[PDB]
Order: sequence, then C-alpha cells, then structure tokens
Amino acid sequence: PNIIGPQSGGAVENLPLHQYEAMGEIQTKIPTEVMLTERREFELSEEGFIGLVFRKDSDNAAFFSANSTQKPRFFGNTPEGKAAETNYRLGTQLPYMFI
Amino acid sequence: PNIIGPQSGGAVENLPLHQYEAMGEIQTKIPTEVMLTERREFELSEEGFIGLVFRKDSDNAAFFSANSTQKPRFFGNTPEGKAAETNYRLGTQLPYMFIMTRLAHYIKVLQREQIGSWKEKSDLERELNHWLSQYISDMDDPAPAVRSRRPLRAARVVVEDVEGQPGWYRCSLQVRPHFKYMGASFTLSLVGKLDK
Amino acid sequence: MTRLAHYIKVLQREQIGSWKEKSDLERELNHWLSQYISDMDDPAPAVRSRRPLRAARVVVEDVEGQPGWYRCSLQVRPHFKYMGASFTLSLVGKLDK
Repeated sequence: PNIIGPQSGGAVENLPLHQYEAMGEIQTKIPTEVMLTERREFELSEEGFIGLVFRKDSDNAAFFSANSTQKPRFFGNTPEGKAAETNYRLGTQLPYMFI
Repeated sequence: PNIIGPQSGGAVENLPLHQYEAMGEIQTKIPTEVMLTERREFELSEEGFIGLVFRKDSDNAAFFSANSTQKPRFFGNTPEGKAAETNYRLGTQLPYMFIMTRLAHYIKVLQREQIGSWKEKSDLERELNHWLSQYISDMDDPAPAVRSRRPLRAARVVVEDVEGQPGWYRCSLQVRPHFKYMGASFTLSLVGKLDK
Repeated sequence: MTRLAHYIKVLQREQIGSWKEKSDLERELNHWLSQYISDMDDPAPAVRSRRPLRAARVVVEDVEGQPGWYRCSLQVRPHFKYMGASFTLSLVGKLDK
C-alpha cells in the first residue's frame, strides 16, 4: 500500500541528469519529458492515469496517487448513498486493491 | 433559484461607465437606458416583465424578480381558494419553475434506466420517496442560502396503477419549495407602557 | 421613526430574493432593532441619545394567498424627554428624617 507519496514510498530517487547549454545559460534535461504542475497531475488523476511527477530542480520524482482506470460511480446524496460512494472509491484505487 | 436579488445572486456586477460633460458638470451614461424607480419596477413586475434595475451611482444592476409572462388567477377568498392562489402564483414565477424543470429532467433520465425492472406499485412509492428526499431540507432552520442546494422543504408522492395495462403506473409528485423573500408591509408605531 | 423608516427601506431591499420564512424575519428583525435599544436600569443621561429606544416589539405574519410576502408590525417605546412638572411645597413637623 505504501506507493503514493514523496515520504510514504512512492518517491523515485536517483534520476539521470543532463546539463547542457540553453540560450547562453545552462539547463538540465528533465528526467521526465515535462515538469508536471499540481493542477495537471490532478487532471491526469481524474482521468485515471498514474503520472510520475518530477520534483523541480532535483533528481527525484513521485507518484502522488495510483488510481486505476476505473471511473468512480456517483450515488444519491444520502447517508447510505455516500457510504456507497466511499466503498466504490476504495475499490477504484490500487493502494487498497493490493490489500 | 438564486437569481432574484442584490445579495441572493440576481445582481449584475461590473457594468460599463461613461462620464461626459453635462450642463457644465459631469455625469455618466446610465448602464441601462433609464434609472428605474422601485414603483416603476413593481409596475413592470405586475405586467410580467423582468426589469434589470440600475443601482444609482454605481456600476451594479439587479433583477428584483423573475416573473414569467403568465398572469396570476384570482380565486374566492376562502381557505381553499387562497391555497389555490398560492399554488398558481408559485407556477407563475421562474425561480420555482426552474426547480420543477430540473426535477422533470432527472425523472426522465433516471426512470428510463429502471424500465424492465421488477417494480410493483408500492415499489415505485418506496424508491421515489427515497429519491426525492435527496433534495429536501426539512430542518427547523437550515443555513440561509443553503436551502439553496436543497430547494425543497416537503414533498409527497402517490402511485396508482393504469387499470387494464399491467406494468404501467400513474404517479403524482407535489413539492413545497422554500420561499423567496419578495416584499413586505411595515406598520410603525410609538407606544408607552409597551412590554419590555 | 423617520430614521427607522429609512433604515428599513434600504436594508430590506438588500434582503429581497433571500430564503426567508416568516419566523426568519422575526429572528433577524429582532436582532437588528436591538442595535438601537438601551434597556439598562439607568443608562448614562444623554447617552440614551445614541440609543433612543428603550423597548421594541416585532410581529410578522403572512400575506395569505401571496407566498413570499409578509406583514410586519414594529412598535417602539422611546426614552422620554423631560417637558414639564408641577411642584407642591409644604412645611412639616415630625417628618420622617
């Protein structure tokens, strides 16, 4: 279950780095194609993707969450309906399915 | 339903302004052609128009009410007659019709999903009751404008059978929405020996 | 009463469109009017000035066959101005000290 956090154990440490000339300055090729923002990561998470985000200015990346492909179901906003949603959402996430 | 008030959410903010010379002074072209008075707004409301009034000396306008074109019907001044008038007037106002419109849309969709299921008459009454409760706020005093997400206060459902047509039902849905504050009369009076 | 009438007209227009039931008006109107009430045993003289009222009562009813409309009654008991008095002077023996 411990696979979804910078501290929890979803952190990927010791990524390759590559400093090269930019527009007269120096920059490193990002270990991942892009430097994913928190908003864009969250968007990907909503669409059931597992985005490995890069920690800016380091050689560390992290998996903020491991949602499966399955899309959560919505239920009526009642005590029972919200309990149904809670139970179904637990099913949709890999950290709990591994258990 | 929250579309009929300066604070409720019928306020139109950030209107264009245009200061220009007057008779030696300066004035701004009113964002609306005129500066509608309370009396003139009320007159327009009586004639089933939706008048966007301008807040004097600002760039804000408001929709005090959203009455439809329909003219209210008058009934005999009895307990039943006044109840008829109350019910008919609710129908004439858009802030309440929007509630019924969304209810109609939810029923059409959700009910098509249920076609083919093993439903007896009382099965529909049980499920329909549990469903409608989703949008009901029947507490002593729900947080003001929170009533907003739960527009209904009470609701009643009855289901009967379409005789000589097994599997078909006749359903009646009646609802009591929370009321919008839309006017009041005040009587002021000085008094001695008033109870403290 | 004139200033009260002016405050009611203004402040009430701001409230139009809000989810108000009959008892909602009684609750809020009561809390509002208390703003100008000085119902103490003995408020500092001419301080009563900023709070002209001593007591006030509000009742709200419904305009039957017109949902959303209310009939409100506001009655107030202002502090009294000293505006005349009659005096009876009398010499007396064996008066209680």
